[PDB]
Amino acid sequence: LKQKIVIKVAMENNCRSKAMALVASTGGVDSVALVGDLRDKIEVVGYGIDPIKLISALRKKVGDAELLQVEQAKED
Amino acid sequence: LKQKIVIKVAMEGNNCRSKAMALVASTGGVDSVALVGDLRDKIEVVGYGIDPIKLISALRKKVGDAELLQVEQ
Amino acid sequence: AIDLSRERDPNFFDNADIPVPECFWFMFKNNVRQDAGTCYSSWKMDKKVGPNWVHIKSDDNCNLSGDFPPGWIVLGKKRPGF
Repeated sequence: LKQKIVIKVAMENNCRSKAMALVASTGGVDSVALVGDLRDKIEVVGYGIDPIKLISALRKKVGDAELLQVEQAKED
Repeated sequence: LKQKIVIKVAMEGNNCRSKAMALVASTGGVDSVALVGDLRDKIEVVGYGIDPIKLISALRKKVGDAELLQVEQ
Repeated sequence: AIDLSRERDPNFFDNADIPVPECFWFMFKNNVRQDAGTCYSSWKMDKKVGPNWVHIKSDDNCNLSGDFPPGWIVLGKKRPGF
């Protein structure tokens, strides 16, 4: 079933549009959302997302990225 | 200025789904993008100063057809 | 110094097709708020708490326990409606 993950990415040109675009485009993604006190984190929910392949992809195209959270969906 | 926009898109495979979520998610002032519906064939976008006209226009150019189901504020 | 009754709610997005997480969490270093988000009650998440990954457990009233690095804590709260 579904994993919830939170990613801090550096977003200062349009690294905000790039990070969301890249994350949104990844296999198995159900939702991407700007979260955290400063809207500097991306929370991703889905199935079969490799967090490390995703951190790596972001670092390559956008700039710095850091996995900060993994939570399984509680289904009951 | 807080919007919810639900678009039905023709996404006939893994790639078209990816390309459409790429394009909605890249739009200025998007806070969140979610695949919605029992069949995951609708894109919910929430945010601020999103132009639904251009969003629809662009999708229509790139991935397949696109219909505006919902705009509420 | 830490009083959750005075902490503004976190920014969140509740995915439509998984259950709504019952708890708000709030991360402090030396009683300064660093971030906040949501997590399930009667559950567990893995969280980067400053330098270290922490396994954090939640009970049925959103009390969080975990091995926080010196100076740091993550504290829980029932969201409105749970």
